[PDB]
Amino acid sequence: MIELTSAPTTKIEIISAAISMVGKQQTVNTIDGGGALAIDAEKLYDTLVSAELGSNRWRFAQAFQQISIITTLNPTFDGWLYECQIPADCIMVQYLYPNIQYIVFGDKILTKSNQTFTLIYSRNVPVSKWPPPFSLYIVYHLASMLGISVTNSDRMLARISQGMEMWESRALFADAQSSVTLPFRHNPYVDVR
Amino acid sequence: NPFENYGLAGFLTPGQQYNADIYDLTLPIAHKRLADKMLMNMVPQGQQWVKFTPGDEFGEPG
Repeated sequence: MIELTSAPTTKIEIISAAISMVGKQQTVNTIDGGGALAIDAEKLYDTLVSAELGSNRWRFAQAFQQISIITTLNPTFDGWLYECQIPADCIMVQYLYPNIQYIVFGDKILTKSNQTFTLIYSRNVPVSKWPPPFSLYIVYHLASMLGISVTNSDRMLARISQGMEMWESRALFADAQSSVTLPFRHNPYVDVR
Repeated sequence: NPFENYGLAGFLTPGQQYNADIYDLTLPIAHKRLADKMLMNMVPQGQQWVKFTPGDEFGEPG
């Protein structure tokens, strides 16, 4: 039988950890009555988590899906022929498969071909899918925003900052090191041959 | 390379590209020049590089 993790597995446990970091007792079952700290944590959690997963290639947050050409839409510049719909859960476009010509333009992907394309992208994932280093990084970062929004304490902000930066680097390393580094897709001095 | 395409070489698809990933030509140049050098020193064309001689049945020379 599998040993269950003791790391946070729900967004409420992430929030209550950040609230305890700035000094307030908090249980998961009384989060509704948490006052100003709970109000700000709930409001800022979604914006922070989406911003973090939407601005860096985290392996645990990656996904793929086929994209669809939208009818009656025709670009008239640079030889682009089709506008394609981005997936609904897509939070940051990373690249397309296969290696063809494309650009992200507006909220669409422009292509010159009508074959099947697959998009690799970031998405929101629940806390139970997070690596433990990432969870602690979010706790520090969320507690940093609670320090600004609620405590109004410069002293608290100074104390949280070093831990927030350290766990960001360690979370990035833990995520990155598990897999090999992929080569460049374009290598002109070799491809020309 | 006669072993390309599992020995079929150019029988099935002629005109293939084979040398695109040979960035260094040191070995191909030296290999060709050595083979050419062996040809000129073993069978120099336009010269009489071998002679027929009477065999042992004809006795001692002279």
